[PDB]
Amino acid sequence: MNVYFLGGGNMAAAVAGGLVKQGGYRIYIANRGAEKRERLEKELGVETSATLPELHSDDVLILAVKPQDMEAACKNIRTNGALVLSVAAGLSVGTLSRYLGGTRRIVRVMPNTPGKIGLGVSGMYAEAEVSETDRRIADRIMKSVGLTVWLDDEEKMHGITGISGSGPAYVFYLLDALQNAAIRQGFDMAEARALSLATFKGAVALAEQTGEDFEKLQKNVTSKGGTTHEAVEAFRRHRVAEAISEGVCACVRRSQEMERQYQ
Amino acid sequence: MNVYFLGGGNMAAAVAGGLVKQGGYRIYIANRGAEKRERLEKELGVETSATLPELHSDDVLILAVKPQDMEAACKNIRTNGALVLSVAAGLSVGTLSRYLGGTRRIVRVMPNTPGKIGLGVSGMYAEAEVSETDRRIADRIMKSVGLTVWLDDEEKMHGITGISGSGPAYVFYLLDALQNAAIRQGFDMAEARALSLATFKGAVALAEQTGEDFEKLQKNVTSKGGTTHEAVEAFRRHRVAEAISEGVCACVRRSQEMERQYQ
Ligand SMILES: NC(=O)c1ccc[n+]([C@@H]2O[C@H](COP(=O)([O-])OP(=O)(O)OC[C@H]3O[C@@H](n4cnc5c(N)ncnc54)[C@H](OP(=O)(O)O)[C@@H]3O)[C@@H](O)[C@H]2O)c1
Ligand SMILES: NC(=O)c1ccc[n+]([C@@H]2O[C@H](COP(=O)([O-])OP(=O)(O)OC[C@H]3O[C@@H](n4cnc5c(N)ncnc54)[C@H](OP(=O)(O)O)[C@@H]3O)[C@@H](O)[C@H]2O)c1
Repeated sequence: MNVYFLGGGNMAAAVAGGLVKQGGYRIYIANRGAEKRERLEKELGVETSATLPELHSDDVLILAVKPQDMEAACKNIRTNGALVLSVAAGLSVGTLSRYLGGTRRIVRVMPNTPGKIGLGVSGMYAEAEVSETDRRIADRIMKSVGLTVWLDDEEKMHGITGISGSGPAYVFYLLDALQNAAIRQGFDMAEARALSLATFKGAVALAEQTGEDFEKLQKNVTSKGGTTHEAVEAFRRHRVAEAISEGVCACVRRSQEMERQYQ
Repeated sequence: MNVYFLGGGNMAAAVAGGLVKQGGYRIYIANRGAEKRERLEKELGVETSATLPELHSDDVLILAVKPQDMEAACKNIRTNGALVLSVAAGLSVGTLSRYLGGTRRIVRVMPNTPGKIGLGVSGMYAEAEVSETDRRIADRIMKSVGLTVWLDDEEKMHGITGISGSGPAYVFYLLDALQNAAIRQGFDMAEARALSLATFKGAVALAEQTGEDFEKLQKNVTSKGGTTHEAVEAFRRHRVAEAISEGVCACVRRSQEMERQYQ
């Protein structure tokens, strides 16, 4: 089964690479610039081209261009009833339908950048008119790069952005936060980075393996009048977790704003 | 080579389990309570006992009882010049020396709880009088459970506590913070937990694999006027990273306080 990508950038290359490891797809990437077709061909060994070939109802098309270039990109594309996925932000299924001239055979994806390493999380959404078999085809495609999470309401696609879409940046911010607290305690940049990385990696593996509630895990290791308690009381006083929720709201507000730009 | 543990609790059981996987040590755990000797013997298959046997200069002794019970535990122990490690908090090498009646053959360890799963970080400290070969013996012991970091100054053992010692609790707190922001966005408890876990696990793997600066990684994925930028501007306004450094200071202050209790 053919999987065409419209757009040869990072997300396209993550999912294409994903599909190559999975096996049994024919990958093909339309991308206007030669430079980056050169890379894909050398690294993944996928076919590429400046334009798409004729599509058929038995193909998949993955739309992977930046949102603002999407209407132009889709302008003269004839899907011929192919299954369409899109990974572009802020472009609703109805907007996508318009762009492509009426087809409803569309699944939306909100992936994130650890998918580049097979650790992604992809929010997924399809209207009711989209068959279960098409959902399953889309779902196995996005599972080549990580976790899928299907949503009932297209609106929750903003929640995904707020949590898993932009969340890796929050984690980088918090890694850096801990690295910097380590430098303040007298560690050189090398130790402070290693400390912070290993701290996060090991706490996260513990949470994963136990499946215990995050809060239950925090409390299990915060005896009253002890060192951990002093730190987490400071976190609480400065409303750290709350500010995290505020940041998420500001992110989801802005995703909502941005989406009104094209519908 | 024999490795005796004084204390059969969680840290003792983590490092013993570590040593079993490594291979080639004879593990033996003194622990007064039967109940928990029963576990260790069934799970790890290590010898245990209520008391220690006669020790020799060719043994290792790992001191692993709670700090306040340590002076009593060591009261009638004769190390006979055995290499001693201690994983107890807030008990300096000099204090340990007193406790054991003058020996200087001591390496201090500040481990953390992901060592339970081979993902630990252990701060390490020895006085100058402690030979390189003894440091290396201690260092291979603590490497059975994760990363080691050797320090020049015993004082930095408080910095380790502040960063890697208590840090897993901070990560649980921040996992929960993100989980809660997800619930506020309309996800059920199951999705919110999975979202948050996978977000942290995948960002951390990305940071690890790239080795790129945490801040450089955050900025790489925070285009101006975009969704991520709104969130991280909120984080900055509420001084999240700073409060993290404050929490670390409060933790390290308290570790310092607690250590004055026994010297
Ligand atoms: N980071 C995330 O959370 C994540 C999640 C969800 C969605 N996304 C989405 O991923 C998409 C791209 O992101 P990216 O980081 O991968 O950006 P990118 O590297 O710039 O990829 C976009 C590519 O589209 C190509 N393109 C534009 N018009 C074309 C045309 N009509 N024919 C063939 N190719 C064309 C461009 O290639 P040329 O150089 O030849 O012009 C460009 O390289 C966006 O829609 C974004 O919303 C990212
Ligand atoms: N979480 C961390 O960051 C980490 C890091 C560094 C250090 N530590 C240290 O780890 C040590 C123990 O922590 P834990 O969580 O493992 O506590 P724990 O489960 O209570 O282990 C302590 C054990 O010592 C035993 N014990 C006391 N007196 C004894 C005696 N003299 N003879 C034989 N056994 C005796 C007790 O066994 P009984 O039931 O028989 O009395 C008890 O189970 C502490 O010193 C702490 O400072 C933890």
